Formats: sequence, C-alpha cells, structure tokens
Amino acid sequence: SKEIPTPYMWSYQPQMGLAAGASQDYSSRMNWLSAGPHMIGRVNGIRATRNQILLEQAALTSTPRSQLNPPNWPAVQVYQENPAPTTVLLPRDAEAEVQMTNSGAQLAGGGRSSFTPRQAYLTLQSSSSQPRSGGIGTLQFVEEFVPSVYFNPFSGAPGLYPDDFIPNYDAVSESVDGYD
Amino acid sequence: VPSLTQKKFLCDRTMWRIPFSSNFMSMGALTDLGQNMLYANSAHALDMT
Repeated sequence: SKEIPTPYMWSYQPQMGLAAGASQDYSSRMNWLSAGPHMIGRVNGIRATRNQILLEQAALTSTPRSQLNPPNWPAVQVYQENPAPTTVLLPRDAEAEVQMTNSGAQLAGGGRSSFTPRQAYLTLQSSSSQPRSGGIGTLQFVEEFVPSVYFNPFSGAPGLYPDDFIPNYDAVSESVDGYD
Repeated sequence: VPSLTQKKFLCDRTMWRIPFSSNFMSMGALTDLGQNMLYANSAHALDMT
C-alpha cells in the first residue's frame, strides 16, 4: 500500500505542452485478488521492480529541477532546432550584368552565364533569432516526466504535498483558476 | 428513361477493426505504437466521434 505504490503516471498536454496533472496508474494492475501466498508475494515482487526501474530511469533521463510540472520552461532546457546555414546559390551577379543590358543587349532565358565569368553565392543563418521558451514538445515529454513513484503517499504538511498531481492546479497561483 | 446511379455496399457477420500499429499492419500481439515509451509511461484521454 504505502510501501510499494502503483506509480503516478502523468498526462500530456498537447496545447500548452506542460504536464496535465498526474493520476494513479489504474490500467496496468494485475488482478491478484484470486491468488494465495506463493503469488501475492511474487506480484509484490514485480511492482517493487518497476518502482525501482522508474527510479533508476528518473536519474538517467529527467532534468534535475525543483518544480516538477513547471509552468514556464527556460530557454536552455528545451530542445532547439539549429540546422545548417542555408547556402544560397545566387544565379547572376548583377554588378556586371546591368552593364550588359545598358550596352544594348536584351537578355532572355535562364559558367552559369557566358558574358560574366564570376558567380558569387552567399550563406545565411537558418535558426531563429531567439531561442524558444515556454512549453516542451511531445518528445521532450517522452524523455522527461517518467511516472513519478510516490512513496509513503500524502504524508505531510499542506503545501508539502505534490500539489501538481491535482490535474487542475496552477503552478504559480496556489489555486485552481476555476469557472472564473 | 434517364437515370442516376445509386451504389452502396453490404457487409454482415463481421465488424470493422482499426489496429493501433503505425502502418495499420498486424505484426504481433503487441504493436509498434503500443510498446512505445509514449503511452506506456503517460496517459492520454481520447475524444472520438
């Protein structure tokens, strides 16, 4: 009961990207009620492994932070997207091409051109101007927010409980912004 | 007489099924998206119609 708890699994928010408040795992339980002593000490020996795998997974994978389910993620702790700088091939450098038309030759069609020998091409940055904050994606929620195994559950002062397990709770208001 | 077509189908004795795998192909008891790290650590309500 208190010692081998069925772990609190989270729920994903697709819109905000935050954690949608966790819930007790109620869809993987064995029905050990029809079992004598040689198996109900084996079933409890199984849950005591997934409550130890989930603690040796929470250290390898999750970011060490204070506020689990934070409302506003920082910039550096969110996966960014930095592709290669987009190498743009400029076709015809017009520093000597506008002289060709002013000589009288109208151009058409379209090295790269025969009248000019040179061909410059520029590169430019392909990332965003500012990195992204406020909300993690789906694969970040695959990575972080492993099911939190909560031992000796709800055993303390008010406010000392995990208040974000309530799937209605604002993390920076100490309150449900309810119907108003 | 001029005439417009009207075609339906008829199926009985069986029911539609939509498998949970990615390419909708049955490659085992468990599926591809089933034993994903997603849906086995996290919870997801669905809102069908």
